[PDB]
Amino acid sequence: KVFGRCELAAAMKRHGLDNYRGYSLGNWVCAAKFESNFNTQATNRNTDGSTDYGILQINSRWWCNDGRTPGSRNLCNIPCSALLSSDITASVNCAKKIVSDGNGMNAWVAWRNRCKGTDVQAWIRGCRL
Ligand SMILES: [Cl-]
Ligand SMILES: [Cl-]
Ligand SMILES: [Cl-]
Ligand code: NA
Repeated sequence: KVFGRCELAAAMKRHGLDNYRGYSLGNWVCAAKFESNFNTQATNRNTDGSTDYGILQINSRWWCNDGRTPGSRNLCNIPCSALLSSDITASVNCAKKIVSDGNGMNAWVAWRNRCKGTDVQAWIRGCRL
């Protein structure tokens, strides 16, 4: 599923991401835009052999099991394929564990390089929330 901007904002707010660990909703929408272009089915392979999955590009070396990343830790206790669903619940629940890990949203390289320090409220402007 490819979300619309406001549709994704509303879904993330319903799943408790707005101001989660102090990160306003615009931060999460911005991260999803540049990680996946709002596409729940996005996958990308990393140089170390791990793969990133879903709307927030969660990595198989630490967070989910894809059966082909040796020595991976599966900290969200899910198959990585569950992160590609049109239902974003699994991605949101795992993202909450990632952002609580000590480094905040800096875990998402696209957020650090393209969202951090910008006017992220622009990403929810006009939305009925
Ligand atoms: Cl915001
Ligand atoms: Cl990740
Ligand atoms: Cl933080
Ligand atoms: Na893993």
